[PDB]
Amino acid sequence: VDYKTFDPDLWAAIAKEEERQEHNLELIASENFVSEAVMAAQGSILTNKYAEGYPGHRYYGGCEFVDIVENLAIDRAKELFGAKFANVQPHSGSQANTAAYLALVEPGDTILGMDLSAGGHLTHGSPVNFSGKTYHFVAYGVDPTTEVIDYNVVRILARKHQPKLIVAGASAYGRTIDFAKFREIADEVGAKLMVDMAHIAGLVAAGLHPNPVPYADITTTTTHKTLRGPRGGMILTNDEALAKKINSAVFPGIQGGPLEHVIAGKAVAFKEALDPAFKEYSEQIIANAKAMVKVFNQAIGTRVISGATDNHLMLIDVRELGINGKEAESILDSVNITVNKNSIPFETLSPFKTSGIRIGTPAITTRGFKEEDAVKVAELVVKALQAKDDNAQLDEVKTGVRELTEKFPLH
Amino acid sequence: DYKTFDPDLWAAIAKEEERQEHNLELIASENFVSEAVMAAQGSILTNKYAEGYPGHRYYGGCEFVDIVENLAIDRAKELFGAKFANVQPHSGSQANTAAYLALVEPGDTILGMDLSAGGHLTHGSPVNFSGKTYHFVAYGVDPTTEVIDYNVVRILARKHQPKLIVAGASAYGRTIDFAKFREIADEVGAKLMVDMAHIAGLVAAGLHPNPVPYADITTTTTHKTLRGPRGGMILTNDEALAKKINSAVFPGIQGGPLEHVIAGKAVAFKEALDPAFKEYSEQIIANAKAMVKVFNQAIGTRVISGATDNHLMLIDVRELGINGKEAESILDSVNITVNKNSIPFETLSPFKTSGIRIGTPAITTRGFKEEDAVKVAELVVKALQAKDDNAQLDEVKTGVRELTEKFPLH
Repeated sequence: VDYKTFDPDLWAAIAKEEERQEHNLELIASENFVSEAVMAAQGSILTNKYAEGYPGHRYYGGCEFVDIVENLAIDRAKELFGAKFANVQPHSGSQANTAAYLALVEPGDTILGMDLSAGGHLTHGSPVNFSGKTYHFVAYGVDPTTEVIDYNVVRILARKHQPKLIVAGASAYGRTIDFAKFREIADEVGAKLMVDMAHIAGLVAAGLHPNPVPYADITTTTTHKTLRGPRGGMILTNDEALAKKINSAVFPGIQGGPLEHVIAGKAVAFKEALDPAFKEYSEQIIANAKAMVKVFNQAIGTRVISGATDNHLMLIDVRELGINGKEAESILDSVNITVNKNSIPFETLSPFKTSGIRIGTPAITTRGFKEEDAVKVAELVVKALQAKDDNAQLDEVKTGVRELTEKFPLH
Repeated sequence: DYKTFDPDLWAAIAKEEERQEHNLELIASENFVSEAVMAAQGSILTNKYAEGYPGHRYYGGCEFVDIVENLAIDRAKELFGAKFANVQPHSGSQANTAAYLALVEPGDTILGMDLSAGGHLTHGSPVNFSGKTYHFVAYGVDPTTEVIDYNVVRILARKHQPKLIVAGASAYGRTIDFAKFREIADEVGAKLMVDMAHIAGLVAAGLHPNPVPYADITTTTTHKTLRGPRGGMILTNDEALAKKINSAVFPGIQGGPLEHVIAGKAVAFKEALDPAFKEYSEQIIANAKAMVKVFNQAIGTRVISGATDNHLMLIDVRELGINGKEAESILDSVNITVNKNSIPFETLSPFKTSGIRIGTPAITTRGFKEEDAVKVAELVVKALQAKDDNAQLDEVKTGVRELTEKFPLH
């Protein structure tokens, strides 16, 4: 705080955000709370070192010890996911995907990925994103009745459109993905396979989701979200030739100097995920999400997309309640519950008129929530959303949220 | 306490802190950030997803993240006099990537500084996204004075008719006149983009011409002479370009920003708005000029262009019978860190080059003054003149311990 008196405005804001995180029920599926060690690594003196290149092949001298750190992150990532090669330098998931495309396809090549309304990410073909501006994207959706992936539809589109690359992985799909089936379809049309496991990387590490590493030519991921690491990206592969193309695509391809203090935080998070406690944490993530799905299925006005969850998240249609995703998002904020609106299958992508919201449990699971507490959260969401013009009932939800946050403190 | 779980990681960081303590860091792109900057990067702000921009976020719960990001934006605008700022780029590379997207189309012709005479990798390297996506032509420095000839820039601009002209360098020790680049850009109908990453700290202190009133878009890193955390930033006075810049960063090429790093940016900008930072930046240039004087008068060292106006210098070492790579190895063995660097009109390959690059921002942050910066230059010459004579190299290794022990860092 000696260094904080110089800048009262900044640290007052950080102090208020810390209190906000304490009194808020975080339900955004991509959020989490990292350990003291992860934060301490990001605030280390490693931010002072320029380390362009790769361990043992740096352009600058004096990298003997940052090489140890980056190699710790690389080797722990290989142990975590069973990969033969790893690149821990991407600044984010978006940069990891950017370099992965460069190692696999050419500009204008055809790529078959998941439809953006059905679960795909903006980096999987959006025209306001680099991906949709650089490559020719075709999309597979989900079944109209069950709202799960139809792998025969994937095979049909792959044959008809002859993609050079098939992308699997999603940011808003709460069901199991059969990566081995994607590898079979790619082998048939002679395509490559890339998997973006950013949202489910923690569940993959705990063995609770099929592992894409043995099937994908290249696997990309974030280090945050379910992995509970610092904010950043990572690229994995088992192909020695692709590993060099990946290494060259990241630097000098699209980035310059890496963030070694973030990479130290990645190494800390990877060792935490190697501990048996992480499997117990990831199992509680799914158990909490399934309990919330039961409440939303039973409630009047909330429709769970596909009607179930196999992982950490769920999509909810609120059109039956006479509101859209933006209004529901605004309502839950007024009772200290944070979600995000999200497109749902078969909508024509209208990022502000969508009918859906997205909910995930990794954050509250880190705070210590169990199934009965997750049930109470889902019941509080329903109560606020059904509270059509009812300040007295919105206030009761605020009391319930306060009871939960004080029962499970953060720090 | 929390270190007990992972003793191997925290032992490696302790050795790196020890290496930084007893090493003389002369790499021109390095610096040492304050305790407040590191504490901001190590804050709980890493837990918040903040896609979008303040007041227009895609998610809820951003009331105080918007305050933090607006602090960085407003302090950057105050620091540099810009009407618009984007503080989300993860690095200088990403800031440059987004700047090209808001200015030109793939395949367009761009005129920038030659990579052998100062230009950065993101200024047209064929192994980089810049050289791969656009058609880059180069301007260099005069063969006699080894500085930029603005008539030659005018000549090459009329010949190629570029859509964009790039100013700024990574290994150029003289003042860059951004007002002359604007005139040349106006004459051929081209836009102007300035990459001030190496000199942004000197620009902030008012010790180098400010490109913001002249460039269509200004890009920079927040580290190096700015002494901020590792990251990037984009500035402009054009509102229409500011919207294209915002769209190019997100959802253009990035996703969620690093708001804990952005907090460190706001911390570093306030430290730069303090009068102590101007006196710091003045000491940078004074220390650099003192070293150049030692190298000019020494046998075996030739300062490129013969002087410096900023934080760095290039040193030709061929007269010693030495490569840049050879000189880098000699100095590394006595705990002095430089990097080999190509000199204007380089004869050999980048695998060996002909010179070394030296900068003072790091030792200046440790508290070195001119008298100490003269001793480091004397120790460099003595090591490079000692032809594998370990009796001399042991003496300079003793000398660098005197300096690092005299100026403690951590």
